[PDB]
Amino acid sequence: SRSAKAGLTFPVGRVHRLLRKGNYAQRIGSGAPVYLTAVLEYLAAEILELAGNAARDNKKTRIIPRHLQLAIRNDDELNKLLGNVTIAQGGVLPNIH
Amino acid sequence: QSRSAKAGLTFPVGRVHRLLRKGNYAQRIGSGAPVYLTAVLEYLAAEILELAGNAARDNKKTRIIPRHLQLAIRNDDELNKLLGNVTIAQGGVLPNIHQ
Amino acid sequence: TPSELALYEIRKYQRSTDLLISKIPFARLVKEVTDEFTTKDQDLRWQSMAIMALQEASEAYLVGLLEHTNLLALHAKRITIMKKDMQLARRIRGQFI
Amino acid sequence: ELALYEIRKYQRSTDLLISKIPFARLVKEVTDEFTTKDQDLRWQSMAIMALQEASEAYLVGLLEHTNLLALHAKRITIMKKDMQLARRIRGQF
Amino acid sequence: RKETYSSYIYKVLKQTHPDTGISQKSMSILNSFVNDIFERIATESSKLAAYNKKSTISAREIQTAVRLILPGELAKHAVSEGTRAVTKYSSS
Amino acid sequence: RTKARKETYSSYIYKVLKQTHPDTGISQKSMSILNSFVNDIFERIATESSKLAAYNKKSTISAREIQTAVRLILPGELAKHAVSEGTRAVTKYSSS
Amino acid sequence: DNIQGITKPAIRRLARRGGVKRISGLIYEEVRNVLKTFLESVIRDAVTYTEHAKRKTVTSLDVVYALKRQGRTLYGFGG
Amino acid sequence: DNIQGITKPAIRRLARRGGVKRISGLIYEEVRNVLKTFLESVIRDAVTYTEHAKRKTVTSLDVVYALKRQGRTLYGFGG
DNA sequence: TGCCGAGGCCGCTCAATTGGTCGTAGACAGCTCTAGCACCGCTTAAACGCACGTACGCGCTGTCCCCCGCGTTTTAACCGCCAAGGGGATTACTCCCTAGTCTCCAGGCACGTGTCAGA
DNA sequence: TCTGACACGTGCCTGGAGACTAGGGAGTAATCCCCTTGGCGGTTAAAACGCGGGGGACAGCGCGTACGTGCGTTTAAGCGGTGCTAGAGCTGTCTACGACCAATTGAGCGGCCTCGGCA
Repeated sequence: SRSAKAGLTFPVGRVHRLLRKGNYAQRIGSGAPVYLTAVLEYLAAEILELAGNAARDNKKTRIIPRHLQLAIRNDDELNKLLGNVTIAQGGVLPNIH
Repeated sequence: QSRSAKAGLTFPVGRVHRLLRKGNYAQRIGSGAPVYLTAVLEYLAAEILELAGNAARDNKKTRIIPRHLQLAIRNDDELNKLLGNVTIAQGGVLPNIHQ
Repeated sequence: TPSELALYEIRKYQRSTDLLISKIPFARLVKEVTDEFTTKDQDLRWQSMAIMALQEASEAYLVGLLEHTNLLALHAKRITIMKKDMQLARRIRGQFI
Repeated sequence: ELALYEIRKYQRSTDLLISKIPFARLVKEVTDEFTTKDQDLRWQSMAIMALQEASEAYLVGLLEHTNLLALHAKRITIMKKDMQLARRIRGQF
Repeated sequence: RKETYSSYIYKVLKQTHPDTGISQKSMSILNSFVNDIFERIATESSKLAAYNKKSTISAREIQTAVRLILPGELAKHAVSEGTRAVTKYSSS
Repeated sequence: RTKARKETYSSYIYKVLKQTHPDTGISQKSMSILNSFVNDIFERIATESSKLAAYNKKSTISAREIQTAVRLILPGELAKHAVSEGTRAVTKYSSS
Repeated sequence: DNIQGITKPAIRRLARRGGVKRISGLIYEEVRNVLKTFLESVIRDAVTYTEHAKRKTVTSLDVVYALKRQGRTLYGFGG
Repeated sequence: DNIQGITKPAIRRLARRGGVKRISGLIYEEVRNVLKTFLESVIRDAVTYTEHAKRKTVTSLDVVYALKRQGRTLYGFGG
């Protein structure tokens, strides 16, 4: 496959089709789908490692939407990227002024 | 003749048609889409021009400067929230003192 | 102590992730606002999952606005939020006012 | 009160209020910390005018919100805690 | 060559009030306005065709996008201006 | 009489998880949230790459366009690590 | 009288999740007015998406597109 | 410093345009830090646009695209 | 206590791979002249600084009122179960409408020449 | 009073209009079965109601520091020239790279069971 060729897990060939049919440009370069697939897998693996720590402190085994909210609001770079987003059944951060 | 005088318009219909076909919006463009979109752009342009020219004839002026456009946008309710994130160069602010 | 009761209650509801408005009365208010955007004999239905998406986003908006209202009451050196704090907050963040 | 005479004055004019030569020396200094030593950049003359118009429209707007927060606390003097609270409720920059 | 809307804006002003003028920086501000609203409508009609899995932008799409982007009584006067123009174009 | 098939990223999000920590799980409501995250970042980078090409009068989106959009969209230290993972893939891909 | 189904003890629990200690009696009617305003702005845009598709039922995707239209993205109900 | 060329008399005129009557002495240094953080947010994005085009001069269009990128649209400079 | 929800098997099919060909978009190198950068000297608008007076911020104390807490009564939300039926969702069938392509020529832009609206 | 910017006139050329051919997207039927709406009764979680008391909001107070005004000394901004050279914008060639097509077959999905972490 084209994902094994680049050392990746996400699908390179599916991302190539979504770029060709999304009305972005007339032509798509050969390395464009490979670059964008590696950035997507890095961001997923990163948000998934922070939400696993949150669960492994409460001695929980399965990740629930509350754990995703704590990881994002507690991180400086993720909080600014996702600053206009609402997580369903997430809650708030504990805080008493 | 021109596809603008057929529709009774002044803005150019055939140029808005080309800008749609070359802007990466869809694979096909309908025949009546450029006629509808040209008519909305001329209605909106002639509404600003009327409000701004009304402000300029209060000061007994004969020419529209950027200060007159700012005064007409912030005094119209609907036109103010359409352009609520926009800065006009050399416009200024509305006179306002708080009690 | 009546002051440590409100502290006990701020701790309790900042840990939960539930929806705090009842479900049957909230769904009636959404179907009444809809009748004002439709004409005669053109009524619309709602999927049960669309009413739940609209309730998760309304309470996320109300909790975020009551927290900026609390910040404006501590600026005037009170602990009681007034109607005049909520008005100034809607004006500083220019979303609806 | 000539404090009211000058609010009326400066709310009627439209020209820039910072001096132009010092402002361009600060824009060329901030640029030197985003580039390497080797390849330095130049600025068009109308690109500095465009950046100064947007800078003062941002500061005038933020000082209006700061003034609203001083009257909520029964004062007429703006203070440093008024400008800090106005940026939390805005959530930008 | 550089294309603007300066040619037509100046014809619309002289149809109603034929003794008013306009300055060069005012005309530059009205160019930024016309193709800012063009960008907003054409970008929303593009999402409408994809959400419904169509390949075409038609007058029906242009109409639905003007209702989303323009505020209340501004949008009602524009839906009647564009409908009147398609009825007259199609009688030719 | 058959149904239409829906495409997600769930097959792959679950492999990246079982890779570092094989004993942790994930719930069906958490997997739905993570699909909206991947689809949102995809569209942000693809929409910004489409303007960069039009501002320069090109008709091609290249790996050079993807890289510039990633620097405009991601903040700070997050964008420094996303440029290293992405150039190491294009180097490894085209060495075969 | 459907705005009155948003009861007073349920507005107190929303203010607790925001960190509030005391509430004024004139707050409860003001909170109801802000929810009514916010609901009309979102439902108006979601019925426009429904009638473009020529449907007679508001779906879950219509609400998600109406909220993104106003800068409030929501994850967890479809994208 | 170059940030010191933004003088106190000039800051005081910008506050007269905003409607302020009286100013505490610690405001002058806090306004200089707000301007420097705003300039670094925009110039960072405008140098990225310049170098993708392989130019060595910042143009008037690079500043307009960087401002629109952050929800501050400017009319009247060729946008 | 079960126990509803993760989590591994499993037929079947449509979407990813591979191998060619065709024309054009992008890379590259050279050249013309605009505009950005640095200097100089004079002129004077505006920033600087330093003593003075006073209005405003701020802390302290007092009075009422209006929020909170408790306990009884009353309302209607929540749940399980039912029947009915509108309309979402898929499927064949066709014919109209748009892209693609050439021949022709007028609308719109740039270089000039004016002379009158704003200090 | 003055004159610089608005407004009016040539002079060419590129982008719009006209006529056609062709093939797939869109509009229209028809069918099936999921899921929205409405009704019923139980049972009981939770809202509604009233009373009493006491803590916090709000007004008045006096003092003292720090902001604002004026006035003269001191700095560097603004305006104008002149000279220099980097690099923006244009043009003509040429070849590598991406769209297009077709014929294969394995990845990924839907429909199942099996049963075990959270309550």
